[PDB]
Amino acid sequence: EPEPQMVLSPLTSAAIFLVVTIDSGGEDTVRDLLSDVASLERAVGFRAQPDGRLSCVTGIGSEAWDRLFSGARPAGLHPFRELDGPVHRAVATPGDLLFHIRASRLDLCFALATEIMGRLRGAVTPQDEVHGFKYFDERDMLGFVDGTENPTGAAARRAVLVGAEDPAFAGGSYAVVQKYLHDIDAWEGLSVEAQERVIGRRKMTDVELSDDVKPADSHVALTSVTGPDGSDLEILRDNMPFGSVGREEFGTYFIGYARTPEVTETMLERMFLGTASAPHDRILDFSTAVTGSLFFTPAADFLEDL
Amino acid sequence: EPEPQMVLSPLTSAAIFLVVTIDSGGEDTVRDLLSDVASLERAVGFRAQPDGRLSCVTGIGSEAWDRLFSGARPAGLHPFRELDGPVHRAVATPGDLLFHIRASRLDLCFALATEIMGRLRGAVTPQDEVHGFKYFDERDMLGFVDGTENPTGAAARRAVLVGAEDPAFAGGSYAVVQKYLHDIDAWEGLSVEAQERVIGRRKMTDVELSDDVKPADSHVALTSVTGPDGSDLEILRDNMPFGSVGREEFGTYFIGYARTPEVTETMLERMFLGTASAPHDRILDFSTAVTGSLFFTPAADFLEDL
Amino acid sequence: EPEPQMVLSPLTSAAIFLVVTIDSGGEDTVRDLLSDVASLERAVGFRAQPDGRLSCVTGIGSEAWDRLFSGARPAGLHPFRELDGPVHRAVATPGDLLFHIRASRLDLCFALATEIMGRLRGAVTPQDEVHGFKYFDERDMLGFVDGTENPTGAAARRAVLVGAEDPAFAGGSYAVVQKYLHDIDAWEGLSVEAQERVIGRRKMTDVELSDDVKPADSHVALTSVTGPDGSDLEILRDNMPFGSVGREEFGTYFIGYARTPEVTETMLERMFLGTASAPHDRILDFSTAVTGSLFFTPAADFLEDL
Amino acid sequence: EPEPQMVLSPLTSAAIFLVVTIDSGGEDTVRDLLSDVASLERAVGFRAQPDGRLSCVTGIGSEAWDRLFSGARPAGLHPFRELDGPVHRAVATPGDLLFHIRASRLDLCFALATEIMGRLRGAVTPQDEVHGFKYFDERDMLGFVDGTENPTGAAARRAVLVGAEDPAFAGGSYAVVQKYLHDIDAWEGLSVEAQERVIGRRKMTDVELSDDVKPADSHVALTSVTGPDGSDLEILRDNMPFGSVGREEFGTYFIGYARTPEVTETMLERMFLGTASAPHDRILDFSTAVTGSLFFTPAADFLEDL
Amino acid sequence: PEPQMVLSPLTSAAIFLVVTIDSGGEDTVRDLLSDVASLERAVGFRAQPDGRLSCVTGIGSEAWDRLFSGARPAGLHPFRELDGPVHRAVATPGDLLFHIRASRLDLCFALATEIMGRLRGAVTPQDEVHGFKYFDERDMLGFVDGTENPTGAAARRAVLVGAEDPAFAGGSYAVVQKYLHDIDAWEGLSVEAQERVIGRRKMTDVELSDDVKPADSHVALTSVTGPDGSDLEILRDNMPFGSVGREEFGTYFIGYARTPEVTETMLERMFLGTASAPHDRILDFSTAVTGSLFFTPAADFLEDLS
Amino acid sequence: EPEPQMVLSPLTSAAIFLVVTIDSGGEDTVRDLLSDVASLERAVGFRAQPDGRLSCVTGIGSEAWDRLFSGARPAGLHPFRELDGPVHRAVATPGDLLFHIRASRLDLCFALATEIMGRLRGAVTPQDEVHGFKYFDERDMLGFVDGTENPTGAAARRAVLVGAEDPAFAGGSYAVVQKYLHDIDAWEGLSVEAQERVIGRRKMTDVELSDDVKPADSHVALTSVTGPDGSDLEILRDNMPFGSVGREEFGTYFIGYARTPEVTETMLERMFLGTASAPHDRILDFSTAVTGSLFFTPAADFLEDL
Ligand code: HEM
Ligand code: HEM
Ligand code: HEM
Ligand code: HEM
Repeated sequence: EPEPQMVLSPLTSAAIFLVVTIDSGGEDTVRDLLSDVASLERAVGFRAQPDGRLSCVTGIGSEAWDRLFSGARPAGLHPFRELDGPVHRAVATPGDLLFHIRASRLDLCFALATEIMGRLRGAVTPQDEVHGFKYFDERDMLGFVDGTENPTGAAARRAVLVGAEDPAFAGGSYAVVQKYLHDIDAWEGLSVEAQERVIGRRKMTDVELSDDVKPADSHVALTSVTGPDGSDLEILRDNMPFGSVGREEFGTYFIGYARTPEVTETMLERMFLGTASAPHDRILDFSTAVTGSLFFTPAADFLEDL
Repeated sequence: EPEPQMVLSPLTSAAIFLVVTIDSGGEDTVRDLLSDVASLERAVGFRAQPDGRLSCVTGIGSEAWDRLFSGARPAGLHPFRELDGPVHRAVATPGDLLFHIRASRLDLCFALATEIMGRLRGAVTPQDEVHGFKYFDERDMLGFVDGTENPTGAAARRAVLVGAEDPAFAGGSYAVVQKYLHDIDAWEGLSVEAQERVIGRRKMTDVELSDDVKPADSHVALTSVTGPDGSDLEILRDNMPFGSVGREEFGTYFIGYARTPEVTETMLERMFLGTASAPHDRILDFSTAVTGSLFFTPAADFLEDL
Repeated sequence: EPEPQMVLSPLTSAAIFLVVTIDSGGEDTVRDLLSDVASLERAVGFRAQPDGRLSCVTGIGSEAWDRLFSGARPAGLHPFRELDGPVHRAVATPGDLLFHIRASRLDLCFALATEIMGRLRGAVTPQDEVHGFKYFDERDMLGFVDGTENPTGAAARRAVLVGAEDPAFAGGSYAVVQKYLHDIDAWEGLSVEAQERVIGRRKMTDVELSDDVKPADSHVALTSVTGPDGSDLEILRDNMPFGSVGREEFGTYFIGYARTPEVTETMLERMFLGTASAPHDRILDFSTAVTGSLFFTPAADFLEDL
Repeated sequence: EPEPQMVLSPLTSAAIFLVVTIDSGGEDTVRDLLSDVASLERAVGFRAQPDGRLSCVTGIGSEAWDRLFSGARPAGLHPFRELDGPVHRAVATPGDLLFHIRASRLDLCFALATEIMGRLRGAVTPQDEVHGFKYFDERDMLGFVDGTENPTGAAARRAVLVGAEDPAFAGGSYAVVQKYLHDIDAWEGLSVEAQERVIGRRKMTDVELSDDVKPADSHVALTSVTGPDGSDLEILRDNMPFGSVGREEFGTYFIGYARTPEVTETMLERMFLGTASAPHDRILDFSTAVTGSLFFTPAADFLEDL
Repeated sequence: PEPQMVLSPLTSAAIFLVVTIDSGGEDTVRDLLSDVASLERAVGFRAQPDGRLSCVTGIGSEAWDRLFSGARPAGLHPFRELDGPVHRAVATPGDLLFHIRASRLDLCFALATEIMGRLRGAVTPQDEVHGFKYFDERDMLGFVDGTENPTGAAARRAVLVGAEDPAFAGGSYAVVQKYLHDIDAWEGLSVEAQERVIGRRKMTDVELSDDVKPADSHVALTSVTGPDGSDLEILRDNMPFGSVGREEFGTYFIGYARTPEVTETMLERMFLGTASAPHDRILDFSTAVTGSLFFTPAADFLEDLS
Repeated sequence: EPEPQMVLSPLTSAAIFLVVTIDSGGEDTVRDLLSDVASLERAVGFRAQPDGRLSCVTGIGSEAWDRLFSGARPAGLHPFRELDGPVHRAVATPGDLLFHIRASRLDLCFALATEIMGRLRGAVTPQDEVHGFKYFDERDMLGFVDGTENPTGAAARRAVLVGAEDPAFAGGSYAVVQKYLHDIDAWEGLSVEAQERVIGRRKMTDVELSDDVKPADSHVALTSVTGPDGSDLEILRDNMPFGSVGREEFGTYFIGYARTPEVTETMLERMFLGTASAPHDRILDFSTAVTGSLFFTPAADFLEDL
């Protein structure tokens, strides 16, 4: 009845992230593609069963939603909110549609992106394209294991999927994306122990620092948030490394899924604006966000029903 | 909760299909084998975990049911209905038991089949034995990706498993088998574009032709059927290639699972007898059915407790 | 609702079994460690996604429970009961905590064990440590496939997890461990046929001997038990081989999970004390138990909510 | 500098053996296929780099040689010699061309066999086609590890490749094929220890029996032959299991390569005709030859030069 | 003389880096060249045995004169621009080539990062391409690409400098060209028409017969026979690359040869044509946007530098 | 040409090191086993083709050589020379035979060791048995990638095989073994930067430290040796981690192969006794040798010919 898209699925060794804007007069072409995206994913993906693990998660931005559909909107859908901190800024950049494409091989991702874009040619303008790759033992460009504390099982379901709070849109999710570029030269000037105090975990072994030693402005400290009832508010991250050596571009493509954007936005506010105990997240002293967009990823049957 | 046999499990790289008839006075031997087939599957399969993926699905034909069992019969169980179209015919051939054996390796299939047939020696007569193999990127002998639109998840369960409409047999399914031989000489004389018009999908990329270009007598058009309620009727297919180059035998072994045989039967009727828009399915111009049988595959517990 | 530990997960190619006692005054250090074991499991295991398959099952013994926790006790928790047969004895040995660590590679097991033992230094005393390895096609040191008749799916859940009969501890299980050393010299003086009569299955093919020829004092005969309800009583076994060639140590590390210890204890009594028709299990003529301990493995959330 | 065909390559998981005779008028078609066979092998094989390991060895029989080529003949090429022993017979059957096709997957073998036979349609009559498969840990249908004592490295080159003794044909080899069908019922009536005596090695562990225990009519004893120079005479065997359970067809497809047919013929004589100390090879009491043919497999460059 | 890894096969990932040496950057580059093999080992050893990381370093003609004082490789000269009537092969700056391959992109990226870290401020990047395997060794035109590469001793003879230039024995010459394809134009051809452009069957990769193969097909024009009569061969490690948003669908051409004359002869035939052919038809769908020639010295040459 | 044992082959994921002494009177049994060790290796190893990678290198100590054999001895065969430094000592411990067993899986190593020791029972006394395992990305227990600068190709052959300097023993090698235990508590007290100064390489990335920063008492500095004629003296190391968590045993099993013990001894003297610039190798401040033995590993044909 409420079949979600593959928002709960694990990290893979390859990804493509595509973000586009819909041109004036391109809505009908988009709606037609949306109704077919599941068929296209199967068309390509079936060629590589059992090990291909191809998926595509399609998201739709707030303004786009109003152009495409009449009737109810998801309760939490709004444009990404720019955060202008005293030192660091989280920019909002244009994006109407997100395609988060994952597989165990880049070819599958590329083949599917080709089919999607082929259908949208002349109706959309590309805003961003990133080809992500796994880096060693699930490391990011800063050299730390990245994704460790993601929720799993029932916990992930509860953290990520819209439920009875917005019944018309149950099985959907909200995705926030941000493309970060790192200052690798600066970061490499820190000792490993200083890097560990920025993140909040040991570098090689990935063991969390004890509470008596973890700084209040470490990344793990600032992105740990408790809800009304003492429980952790969780998001599901599918961050991937990307880059270009000749351009000195060493990045993290951030994508986080959550059942309400309020959770992800709380984490961002703490990072960028800081708290009474932390000026800002120290990870931002080595990381610049160059995109920022929010999407709603509907249940799969919503897109079919078109 | 009734425990199904492995009728929902995916395609594998190797398969053995075995169809036998039960000789007069063979019933007791067969019943004792039926009660042991799961333990035989584990005895062989356990040797190859975790990657062996050995399974065996056992089906029983309509006439055999009546020789083996007193009491309730599955509601949809009848002999395969011969279809004598104007040009093409779907023959009915004898078969009392089906063993649908799958694994990631042929040795495991062969070892299990050996143990089964050793127990049935003198009680059964073999009618058909086919050793199927994966062909490139999930292709069939016509060079097309085959299996793409199979249901998955909840949809597959709904489509395949008997439920409350026949509660004594909940968790069962119906399998139809047909062995097809292809005229490869004739097929390979067609252009790719002509072959695509026969199937209804692009050959290399496996993308479905749009509705405005897809012929009414293409295979995909004829095997797409909407139910009374406008709901699509679905089957689960585990087709495998087979052949012998020296005898010019290039085959598709068709096996389709469904909650009721009426669904599969409607598809065959459309293919063999045609519609208002189509004389018959053009695939049949290059494919000849040489067997045809219908089996019920009971819930696993049913076999266990007999 | 309650999340079990990974007690239902399959065999892997590597394991570490670590049994320790809690030293006088070690209680608080152990409680802090128990609250963090899942975190540690993730810290190490995430590095090896997706194929590492690291898990850790943590068990607590009867005496230790009382030292660590106030309030309710699991209903079936008691010290391992020594069985002093006429010929063979099942010894009870000290053990307060069990860590059953599994992965597809030993390095992941060793890394996690290192992190747990580093946190427990000064608070526990090691009692046994075994590094298990897969031996050919899931064989044990006697040369027989080992694990074949383990329950799977729903039958496993039913057989292993505590439910509404003890609702405060639902999602838990009971583990019994015994380290066995084999007399391989004596074993290898037996013909294959004689070995088959000891075990109750064919050696190469792992097919069960038929009821006609299966000895009453065979291993499989004695460990096949039914309730007064008539159903099979099942346990889940994760036995691993281990050894040292220079010391002539050829071993089977037995670990069996069950929803109540009574099931496993019944099997042990049949083995060591025999039945009307069998003096004891013949496997014990070639196998000596040198440890014996019983643990409760709580639901995951019990440990966390510490 | 002559380039051999892939006669020194290892065993693979899948094989196809194809034997055909050349029809009246078929010689030109055959010579054109021979000139292209390496190019066909690449055409198919490159699709599955790095792991497909596709190869084709092409052999030519004695009578066919003379129909296809003028000028010199290989020194040792003659028709297979039938051996009519007092109990068992090594039969000779027709065969002009051999294709020995190997890969890690059957699809590659089948695709190459399809391209080959497509070229040859109307010029050849198929005599035999077998699809071989790996059986557990390099076992044959008798349950023994099969291939152990094959030569490797320098020793294999010396044993298999024609050298200065026949310089115009240096880089070639001689292949003897025999299809054997086994009496599995008779074989399984022997204890394992009796089977071990027949073969001359331990069944499970593959360790050779000591000289003190090994019978003179054991298979290993009879196929161990020393030359006049005290030199061990060696062949390279690529035999594969095959079968059909319904037909009770459990087979060994024997293929042995050697630098001269006299080595292989000596072994056959010892097996079928026996020695002073053994009437015949006991393996033949459970194994019946139903084909026998001898081929020369030229250097790769010889075929290309056509 | 130890060659660099120019004979090694295709891998699933590659990075191609081309840089120019800034005025005054010569000493830094010499230093790096002396260390490139130690960097390769430093990264590569981490992923033994399946990483397959390699780096081949090439030096252009102008750079050679700037870096070294002694003799020049006899064939070393700037890439020769070809201005054909319709199509042009452009010559673009490039002093150093790093051709980095592995089974995973992370290893490629890590090594590139270390190389470029050492060169920062001494070199200017000219081109960086991240190549990926596309299905069954296909290129962006949908054809299997690499089939007729030489192997074994033929590859060695075709690719490595020998006695004809003894001071440079073990070296090779690499030509690179980055090509972008007009996929829209290409996809408007029938498959049959595309086959006539290439000269091989699309799906099966079988060469067209010499009757059917057009004179202006790519295979016909790149098939070159020397005075001798024997085929002139090169070794190609072409990789796909692209960007879907930018409509960039590319083939990164790299071809290795013992003398540049061979590759240059093929280029002349393609762009300038022959008696029979105005130009290679593949160029109607393919534009070269880079063109550079490099000498890749023996490994000992680079190790022995100041 | 003498055929070496597998002394040049790469590191594997699993290893067993077995060191025994020969009891008085066990010489004949030992000689018989030495003549069979290659047959035993094949017997087990063939079961796991193609990926088992099982090998066994057999070494003989100086005192043992003189008990087993008569006639000429290898020129550099002597007992391990104890090194009594001011601070650190390298002990000499008994060992007459070494079996260095490697495979991709421990079961294969264990099965072969079982067969070898089965044959030697009652003739030998075990002295050491270590079961080594790969640790992450080729790391040792100190957390550094270990094996990076091993020689490969021709350089490896030159460094490790006896040649014309001792022609009767050409194709042999010398192995030195030392079992090291590490003081992990002390090591973990160092910053990563301080550990890098002890080793001489970067910890995560395995890049060698610059010659300006690399300390003179770093491990890499002291084990880098040039000969009188300017050549680098190299050894081939197949070190493996081992340990036991409950005993707080974290080790490195050192094994180095070289064509003369003089190279390995020179390295050891520099480490333990120091140089004009370094008191001793800083690695020894965290590593204690607990065994030390020297073996000659003869050419394979020497063993076979006994
Ligand atoms: C510059 C970009 C980023 C990098 C390189 C990065 C890296 C990391 C690393 C290494 C960890 C620790 C291991 C783990 O549990 O994944 C972590 C944890 C986490 N990150 Fe980030 N991160 C980035 C941006 C973000 C952003 C933008 C958010 C939220 C809006 C976020 C939310 C989190 C959360 C919730 C955790 C888990 C904290 C916990 O409960 O322990 N991260 N990240
Ligand atoms: C010496 C230690 C042991 C060895 C080497 C061993 C070996 C085996 C083998 C080879 C089988 C047959 C294949 C399979 O179903 O797993 C088996 C079955 C079994 N074993 Fe054991 N076992 C040992 C100890 C135990 C112990 C201590 C128990 C219980 C307390 C146990 C309970 C079982 C059960 C329940 C079965 C399945 C019987 C059936 O239902 O068919 N085993 N074991
Ligand atoms: C757009 C750029 C190119 C593409 C997509 C391309 C594609 C192909 C394909 C599909 C084949 C047939 C299969 C094979 O043998 O690899 C082929 C063959 C070949 N190509 Fe190209 N190629 C390109 C550029 C070049 C260039 C620039 C050269 C030489 C300077 C070249 C030399 C060859 C050679 C020598 C063969 C083998 C011909 C034979 O002996 O059958 N290619 N290429
Ligand atoms: C105590 C335990 C030992 C440890 C943990 C260890 C560890 C290491 C490490 C991490 C490296 C750097 C990476 C590489 O392998 O190239 C290295 C290099 C080396 N080690 Fe050791 N080692 C040990 C003992 C020894 C011994 C006893 C010797 C010689 C007798 C030795 C000889 C070498 C050599 C020759 C190199 C390469 C130096 C170079 O040319 O860069 N090691 N070792």
